[PDB]
Amino acid sequence: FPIVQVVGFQNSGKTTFIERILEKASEQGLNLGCLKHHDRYQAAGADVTAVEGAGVLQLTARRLWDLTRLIELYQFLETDCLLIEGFKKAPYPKVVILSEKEDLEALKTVNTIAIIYRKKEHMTEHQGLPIFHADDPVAVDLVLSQLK
Amino acid sequence: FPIVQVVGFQNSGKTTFIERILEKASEQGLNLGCLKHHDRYQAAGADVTAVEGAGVLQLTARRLWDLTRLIELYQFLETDCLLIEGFKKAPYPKVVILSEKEDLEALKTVNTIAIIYRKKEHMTEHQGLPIFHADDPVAVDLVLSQLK
Repeated sequence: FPIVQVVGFQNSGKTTFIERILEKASEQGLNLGCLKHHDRYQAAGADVTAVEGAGVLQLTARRLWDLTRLIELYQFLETDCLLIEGFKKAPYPKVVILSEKEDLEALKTVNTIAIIYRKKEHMTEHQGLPIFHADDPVAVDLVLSQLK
Repeated sequence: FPIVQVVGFQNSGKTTFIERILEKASEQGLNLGCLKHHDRYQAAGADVTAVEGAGVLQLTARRLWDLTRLIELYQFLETDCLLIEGFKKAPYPKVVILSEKEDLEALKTVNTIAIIYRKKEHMTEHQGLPIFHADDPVAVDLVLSQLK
């Protein structure tokens, strides 16, 4: 069940990058979920509430969620794979967006498979993985190949 | 996995009735879901998308939903039971809200366990089940006992 993450400080270009990836996954018919780390007065009493109609479910669920259970949920709704924005702490392969060379420090994490710096001229050469410009299409293609 | 439905034309008092039921289920610690028959530009490309943070999941999922699969979903998120607004066509026990005596005709369905007429003085006596006024607490208590 392939998984790639996107991690980066606020205003790095994360949701544009993700957007580009999801658009290109539609074409290709790839069946890919998206998860972002961050009925009305029904909720003002209950825990798991939802609306459904014409093939779309809108669901709100108050649980003690961790990433593992969220991934099981995605497996249950029968997606092929998963794009995650955030959960830096998770073990899954991830693409790191840097606004500044000194972003990579506070973004402490494993299984980094690429870096999108955001202001390219700043890039001290970094061992062990490929480096792209933010608008480089290979970088969105790199993510899709890992998602299969 | 106990199930009760609430069915009735628009503006019968359905969501107030449900509200009353859910409030009283909170007290009692009953663990009960709610389902109503009827990330943003992430959706503008993908099918299953979500946001999670501080223990609440907000999920949107484009599938060919039918009631059976929605109930499995509720079983997976580990609710004890389920309150449904709508799906008149489903087999589950249901409470019917009538605004007018002639509402019961177009509301064609099985497994009706009670009627809440809404303008009580109109009630032709109806065989085979109990009859309440809209604000009768026994009627919300009747639903809770069936939910256990």
